[PDB]
Amino acid sequence: PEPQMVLSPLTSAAIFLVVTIDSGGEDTVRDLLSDVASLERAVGFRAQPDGRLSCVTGIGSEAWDRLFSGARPAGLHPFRELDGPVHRAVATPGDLLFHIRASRLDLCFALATEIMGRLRGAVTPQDEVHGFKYFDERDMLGFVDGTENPTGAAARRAVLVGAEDPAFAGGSYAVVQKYLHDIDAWEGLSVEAQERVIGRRKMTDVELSDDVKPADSHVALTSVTGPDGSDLEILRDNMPFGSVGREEFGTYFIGYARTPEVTETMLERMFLGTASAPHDRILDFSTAVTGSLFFTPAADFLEDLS
Amino acid sequence: PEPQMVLSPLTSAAIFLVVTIDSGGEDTVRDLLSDVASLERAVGFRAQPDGRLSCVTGIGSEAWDRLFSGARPAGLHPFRELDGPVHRAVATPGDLLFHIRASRLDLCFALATEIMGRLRGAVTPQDEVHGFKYFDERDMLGFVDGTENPTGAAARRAVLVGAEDPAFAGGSYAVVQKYLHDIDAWEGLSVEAQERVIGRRKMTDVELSDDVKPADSHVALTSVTGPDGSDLEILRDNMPFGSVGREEFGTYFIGYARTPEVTETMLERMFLGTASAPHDRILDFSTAVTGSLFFTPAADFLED
Amino acid sequence: EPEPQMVLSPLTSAAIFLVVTIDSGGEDTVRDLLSDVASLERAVGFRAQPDGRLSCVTGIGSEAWDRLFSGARPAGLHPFRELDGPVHRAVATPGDLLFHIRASRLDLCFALATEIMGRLRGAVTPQDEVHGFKYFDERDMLGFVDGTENPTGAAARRAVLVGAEDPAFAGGSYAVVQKYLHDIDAWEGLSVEAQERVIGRRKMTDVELSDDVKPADSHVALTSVTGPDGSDLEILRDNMPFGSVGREEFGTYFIGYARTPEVTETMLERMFLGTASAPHDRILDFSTAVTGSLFFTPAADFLEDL
Amino acid sequence: PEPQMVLSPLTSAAIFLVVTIDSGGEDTVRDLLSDVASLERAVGFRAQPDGRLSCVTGIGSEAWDRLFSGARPAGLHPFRELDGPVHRAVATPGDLLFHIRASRLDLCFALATEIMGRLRGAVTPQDEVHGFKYFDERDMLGFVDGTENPTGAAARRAVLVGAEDPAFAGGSYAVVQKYLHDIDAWEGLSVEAQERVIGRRKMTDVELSDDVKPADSHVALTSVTGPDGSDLEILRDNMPFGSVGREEFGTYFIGYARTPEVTETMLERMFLGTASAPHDRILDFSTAVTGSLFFTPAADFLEDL
Amino acid sequence: EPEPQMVLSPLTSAAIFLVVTIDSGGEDTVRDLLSDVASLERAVGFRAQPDGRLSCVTGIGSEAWDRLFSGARPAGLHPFRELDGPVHRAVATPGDLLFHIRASRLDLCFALATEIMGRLRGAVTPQDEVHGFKYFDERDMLGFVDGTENPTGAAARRAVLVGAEDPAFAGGSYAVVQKYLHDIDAWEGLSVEAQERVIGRRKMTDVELSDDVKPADSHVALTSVTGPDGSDLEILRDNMPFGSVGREEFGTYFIGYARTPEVTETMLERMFLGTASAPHDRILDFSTAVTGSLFFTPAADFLEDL
Amino acid sequence: EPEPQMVLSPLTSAAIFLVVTIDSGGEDTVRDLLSDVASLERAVGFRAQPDGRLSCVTGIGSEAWDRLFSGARPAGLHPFRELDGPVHRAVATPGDLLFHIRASRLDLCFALATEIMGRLRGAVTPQDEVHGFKYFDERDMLGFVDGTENPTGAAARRAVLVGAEDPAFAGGSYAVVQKYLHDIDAWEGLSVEAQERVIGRRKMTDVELSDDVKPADSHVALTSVTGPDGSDLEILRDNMPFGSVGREEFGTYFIGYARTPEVTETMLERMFLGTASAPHDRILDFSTAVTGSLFFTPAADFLEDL
Ligand code: HEM
Ligand code: HEM
Ligand code: HEM
Ligand code: HEM
Ligand code: HEM
Repeated sequence: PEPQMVLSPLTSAAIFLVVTIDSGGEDTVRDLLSDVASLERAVGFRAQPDGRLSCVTGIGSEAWDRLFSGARPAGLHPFRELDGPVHRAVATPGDLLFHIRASRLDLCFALATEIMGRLRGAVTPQDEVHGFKYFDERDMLGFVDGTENPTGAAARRAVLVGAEDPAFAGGSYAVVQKYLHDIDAWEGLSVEAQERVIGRRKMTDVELSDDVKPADSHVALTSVTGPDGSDLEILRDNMPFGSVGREEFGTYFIGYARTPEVTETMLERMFLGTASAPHDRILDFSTAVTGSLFFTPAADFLEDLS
Repeated sequence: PEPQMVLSPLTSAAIFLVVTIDSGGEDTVRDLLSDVASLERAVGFRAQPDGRLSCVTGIGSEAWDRLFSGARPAGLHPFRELDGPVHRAVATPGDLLFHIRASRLDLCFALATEIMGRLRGAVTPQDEVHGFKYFDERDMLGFVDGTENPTGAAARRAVLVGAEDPAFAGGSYAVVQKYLHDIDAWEGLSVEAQERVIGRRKMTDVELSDDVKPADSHVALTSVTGPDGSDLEILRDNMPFGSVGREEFGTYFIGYARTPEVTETMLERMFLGTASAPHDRILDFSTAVTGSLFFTPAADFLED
Repeated sequence: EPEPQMVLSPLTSAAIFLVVTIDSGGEDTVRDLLSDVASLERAVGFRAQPDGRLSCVTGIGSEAWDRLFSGARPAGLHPFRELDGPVHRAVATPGDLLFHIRASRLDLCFALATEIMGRLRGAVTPQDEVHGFKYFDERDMLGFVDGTENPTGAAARRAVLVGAEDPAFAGGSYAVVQKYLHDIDAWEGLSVEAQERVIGRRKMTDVELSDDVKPADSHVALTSVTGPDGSDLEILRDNMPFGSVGREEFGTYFIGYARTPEVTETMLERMFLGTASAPHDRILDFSTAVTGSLFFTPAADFLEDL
Repeated sequence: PEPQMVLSPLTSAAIFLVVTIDSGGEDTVRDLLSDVASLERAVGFRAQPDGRLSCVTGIGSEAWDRLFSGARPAGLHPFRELDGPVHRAVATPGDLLFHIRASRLDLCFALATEIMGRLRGAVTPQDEVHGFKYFDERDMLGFVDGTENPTGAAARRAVLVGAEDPAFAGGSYAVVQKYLHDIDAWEGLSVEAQERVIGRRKMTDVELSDDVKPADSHVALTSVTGPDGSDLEILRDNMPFGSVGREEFGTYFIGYARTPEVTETMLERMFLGTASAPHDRILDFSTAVTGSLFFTPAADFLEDL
Repeated sequence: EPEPQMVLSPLTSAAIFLVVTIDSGGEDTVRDLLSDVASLERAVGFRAQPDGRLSCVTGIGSEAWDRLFSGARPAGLHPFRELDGPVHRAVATPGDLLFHIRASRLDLCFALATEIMGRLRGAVTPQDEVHGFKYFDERDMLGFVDGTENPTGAAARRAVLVGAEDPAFAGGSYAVVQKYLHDIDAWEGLSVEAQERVIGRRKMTDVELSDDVKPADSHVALTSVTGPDGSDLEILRDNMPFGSVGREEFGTYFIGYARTPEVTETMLERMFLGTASAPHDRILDFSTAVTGSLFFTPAADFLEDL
Repeated sequence: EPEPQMVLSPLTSAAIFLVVTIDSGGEDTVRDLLSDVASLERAVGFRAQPDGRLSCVTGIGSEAWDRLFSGARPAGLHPFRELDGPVHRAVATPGDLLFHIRASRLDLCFALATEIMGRLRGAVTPQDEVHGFKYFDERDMLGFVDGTENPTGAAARRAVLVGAEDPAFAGGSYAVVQKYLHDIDAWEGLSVEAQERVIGRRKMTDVELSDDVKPADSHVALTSVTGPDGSDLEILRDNMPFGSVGREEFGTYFIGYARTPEVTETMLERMFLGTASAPHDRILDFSTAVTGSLFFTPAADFLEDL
């Protein structure tokens, strides 16, 4: 099975586009999905080797049933609202996800324009975020973001559907959440207190010792061992965004995994808490305003459609 | 006189910030003015030499009178609305301009964050535009944009206030206009019809010969000669922007000159027309939704 | 595992194409050089790594093969088949060895070509030498992006490498070369839209024309071929511009690789002889073929073991 | 099994650290080995993609028995001294090797600093070398260095333990030796004479033909064929080092192989010679002052401590 | 107030040299092209800035100047003087117009030479067209570093630009071109040390030989010249390798700018005719000149003011 | 207009600092070396351009100057003056010559230092050799951004280069060197906020502390000097980390250039001896000076003609 470009080289810009499919618009979308690889080539081929343009296309649970009449990926379902004592993870509408990445924003934008040109009249926009990484892989909170993502054989193992669902091998599951930060409150904490929130040193990105690492740190709560005691892993490509005039400072979260169960367990521990921790401390400075789940099929699945 | 970095190396990203100054906000504004070059260094230095971060700071006519006593720059006035027979150039409020450029959007955003943090509670934002150039210096209409800009000595002569206004030497004048395009209409033309609207070939960027160039093409209307037969020139750094979901496809125009009279003459020919040309044909596919005029002082003016 | 030559190279901005004939008695000298050409590639290119991307693909013609080797031949190896169309003609021209030398810069290409030719002096006569250069946005001298629909990854390997259908030669490939010259004055008299009707794709944005407007005699229409089982028959091209401004010579050096020459040959038949819906490829109304040769590129270990 | 970054992309800088483990030092060392991959990601993640920072950790024969219980790598023994008729390959103490590579020296230095801060009080330094390659892949003797290193599947076959030692599949063996050069004597040869020493042309890095190449040239002696005629290969990442004030000009040698017997056979041919060569002529300009052998486990083995 | 042409360019890895003669009646088409050549430079190169580094230096020969312009001539403009020495000669070959086109990539050079010759069709006849490439470590075809002792900065401007001695043509320069072909076979028969004695520098490290052991007939010794006041006389060279492996053509294109041709001419006289202590420059026993022409390269506003 | 040495350099990531004393009888050998150092700079550097960015700046001490030359002396040239403060002391150590060698790669620095030391063998005694490396984001050993407030452009020229006030030495500068050893254990024990109060800038963002909170004993406050008129007195710094992890040596090599040494000396006095508001520079509680010397770096042409 040939996968879509989930395991991409590092990129400094992205566009995330989420849409809903209007009544009667299904045949226009099917035609579009069968052409999306060919559009990615047309826009990116002339800009190699430095443009590094890729699009990952994802389909939600309700959209799947409208578009395809056969079998359904095993793990695919609507994003599941989490209502904890203090923090909530909302569910917002999303039928299609276009996760466009490149080494610059104009390549991302050219691709988006062609895609949405083909879809006009058949879809309704729900969200559009222009992302940009900091020059040292930092997010809006000032911390390095990405360090413990898996790489190589490890990332493929964690991210790509295999034997457990063989008609959908080479697919993945993506969860997306747009988070807005309370930057005034964050910058009133001392460096050392911010380090207890995250679980790693700020300037040098060293993990705090097991003896100092609080139970309600982000790193403690997103660390999960499986039945066999091996680490459970996902691949993130979080992107800063915002608008200085409106005081909007953001992290767009996106996590890929071979089954949503892994990403859903991490979210459960963040929002609902554990025996030792009420919730992830990062949520006292971060509000979720979207939540959607998408299956990203293998590339040949998309090509062989009508 | 040390100028601001009006004369910048080429940049692929930019943020344009326009704000109005709240009543009582005058002292906080003046304090940031005196620090803005120090902030520029602080953000930019550790990302050198590839970041190419600069900030150009401009001040409007009405704001100048509220900030400073003594002399006014001789050409500082509010943007003059143009009401043409078909097309119109609107004037819109603005007291300060921040023109921030770099090789990456994140550097721009960092600097804009620090400036705005210092101004909180003293200003009201009017416009914020994040621009990106396409990888071949093309604009939203598909044409190369920037080709005829002056360079070196010619650029300094065209852009920097000199001996005619000695107190303000090394300053310049900036005119901004945000345009929105009718991309549907534009893409309905043949390439050869588009060429005749701009005045140059699409793929090769060669100027159309004078026997073929229409009187109402953009290059024809914006070509202006002065008394001595010299070309009157400006320096532009137009930037694409937009949003695919709202069908917003724009060009942010910014033009620097040594006196606003040059830019204003070009604008009159475009919007009002001449004897041979009803108006700039680029306007049949471009609507202006802002318009403002600023003076960008010499750097040591700000330091003091 | 028979190691293939570098048929599947990363993107390169420079090439030398060298075609020679082997003189009476030159066989021995040629055999010794063939066994050394992988060492020479390492010697010249190592000290420019990692940016250099220096590779050499060596090719052997049908007549030469019989002169250098005894026993079994590749199943598909014959001389290039002249095509005599009602209007257009594909010529066959002499060539026993092909050196296809690529790199991120022309000096690496030239220095390898000097080592090779040094060793063969007295054994071989030059028939063609072409120094190619890519435009900065992957365009050809006709103004179009060139290479977009080439296969990549596993798809590329399947299309270009000999497998179980001829196991003794597994890991080889077949290369066809033609040098074309372009009548640029006649081309530049067409409107952009008329040019796009000849190729099959939009000029600036390299988007494929819709199946409703694509003419049957366009380039892209005639070089799209499906097999009996409905699979796409694909080749890998690395077309390079070349020329001389003084002599008004503006050219494309065509090179295509495939696992069997039947695929390339079917597409040349379509272009020069036409189908029921199309007299010939309209790209030939502005392009003249002046050379044409067919070569087998053996697996690397075949060459080493000499 | 996931190997360490033996098979690195080319790097222009490196730091070679060799230490011994003091009395009582075992626990501190085991704790650090469990964290080293995490430290390498910590230092290097924010400098990607240009940093190319990696760290290969090696453990010596005596140390292995102090640190771990149970099975031992089959090839793992202390470095074997060779006392030739003219030249000697010495053996010197070393328990742990850190091979730090990157595009720039500061990244190498930052990692070293975090590794050694954790080890302070547990270990004694034996050798610290800051290496820098010349901009055209040349060594201190002025020759391109690295040309015939295997690449790809060829390198994985030559370097990585597999089925012959299944408990330790994915590791490798490393020999290091520090050489000091006599540059004044080297530069007194003509280019042509130097070419005869090495076995390759100096400017063009083309190998001399088998008819010209002398029997005692470096390339001739370090070309070995197995039982089947097949070439025996090692991966090398030799690095220049020195100090202009003390007149120190060096090559730090480092060779990786699936079994030490390949590298040990090459050292025998160089220091003791053959029927047609007395010794490797490179050794008349090059003196070994350290020698140590180490096994570099698969990355998963370290993680699991 | 003088704006020079880009004689003092940054280092560039590609060049095209085009020398043409002006046909009878073509004077007016040439004048109109000279007035547009800066515009053409911008058209081609602007969209590849800042990495492209495209420039064109236009020069005009002595006989052509009197056909094209009326009034004053630059003081040192005369035809190249043939040098007939006892062994080696410097030929004088025809040439009305030079276009020295430089860039970081050959395609930018080609595009610009295409536009120029497109407007000159029917008015000029081509005499020479060379496509130069850099070796990665600034070497020439002889394997020595080429450019080391060129002036830079303030020294360069003083060495190259016409000033108050000829004030109507201030900002101009004088260019001398010679195409050389090398006898590579003979050169490579020398020992490295003997090659060093021909040039006067070490090969590998490019350190100048000390004044006691540097031969008097070494390249460096005969091109080192001191004035009446004892100060060095300098020129600015941008020599470029070129060649064709098939035809055994290994070359250096010599191009040297100076504020007055007397400086370049004294160098050539020393090389070809010799001194009391040197018969001729040893480099000439391995290098044959096949073209020789002299041009005046006006200030930039001189061309556009037409 | 004299030509300065390369005091105003583009940013470099590596450096070698070499400080030697001249042995009795060694004078002539040193003078010969001085007349060639620029030539050696070009020999080593030209083939690596333009990324190599190799430069060397040569300085001469007070006592060495009168041993080497007859006639005039630069007005501000004198031995480094010892500062014996109540707590901290700035030592004077011997040094006759300084080579400040910079490039993008340490190997280029080492190659140039090899040639220079090769020429001086037997006539000089080395006193200090340091190999420096800057961190990827322009930080120093203390983990702060180091260089921010250096003057650029014309202001740099005016600050650093001797002009009309000492006309025979115009285009010269003065260099003060101090090798510092840090107590990194003590440093890393401070919170980030307390380290910010030592330096007087934010650690992550490098924004200067506002004047109401900036301590009077911060490094930035003590090294901020206005002159008679109320103009800011500036120097040009190029400080370089160095060390050895095995011997626990973590250092900053200070070098500072200025047109007259009184500016550097005033800053040093405030650091070590304090003011009415501040006992000493707090950076010295974590920093110990183990070398100290002053040099004149004459104009390049002075060196040439000698
Ligand atoms: C406000 C939103 C978020 C921010 C700013 C954020 C930031 C970060 C940071 C700075 C780290 C440390 C360095 C590293 O990437 O390894 C990290 C680690 C991590 N984050 Fe997030 N995060 C966010 C949301 C989430 C969410 C919603 C999930 C899961 C559904 C998640 C999963 C993880 C995981 C798994 C790790 C790696 C921990 C480890 O194994 O060491 N994050 N996050
Ligand atoms: C409305 C959106 C605009 C777009 C998309 C646009 C685009 C262009 C393009 C594509 C060129 C040709 C290449 C070049 O020399 O840059 C050009 C030239 C020019 N534009 Fe615009 N332009 C716009 C607005 C303006 C306005 C408002 C003014 C003046 C006030 C201006 C003044 C000029 C000038 C002076 C030139 C140079 C003409 C010459 O002498 O060759 N443009 N512009
Ligand atoms: C004394 C310092 C050493 C220096 C300066 C040095 C230098 C070189 C040079 C220039 C080459 C030629 C190019 C190449 O890398 O292929 C080379 C090749 C080689 N060296 Fe060394 N070498 C040293 C020590 C060693 C040692 C100790 C060994 C082995 C124990 C060794 C094994 C090899 C191997 C196998 C090759 C490749 C030979 C081939 O197949 O052609 N070297 N060395
Ligand atoms: C076959 C043609 C040529 C080749 C391959 C060649 C090559 C070289 C080389 C390798 C150098 C030493 C490094 C450096 O560039 O400084 C050199 C220097 C020089 N060449 Fe040539 N050259 C040629 C023709 C010429 C001609 C025709 C002239 C003058 C008309 C010339 C003038 C110089 C000058 C002035 C130097 C600088 C000498 C000094 O002051 O150190 N060269 N050339
Ligand atoms: C241990 C030695 C040193 C270290 C680690 C160090 C580090 C720093 C840092 C981080 C800065 C702030 C950013 C900057 O503008 O570059 C700074 C500024 C400065 N340092 Fe140092 N420095 C050291 C010694 C010195 C010494 C010895 C002097 C003078 C004799 C000096 C003079 C300055 C000056 C003038 C500034 C700029 C102050 C301003 O105007 O903003 N420093 N240094």
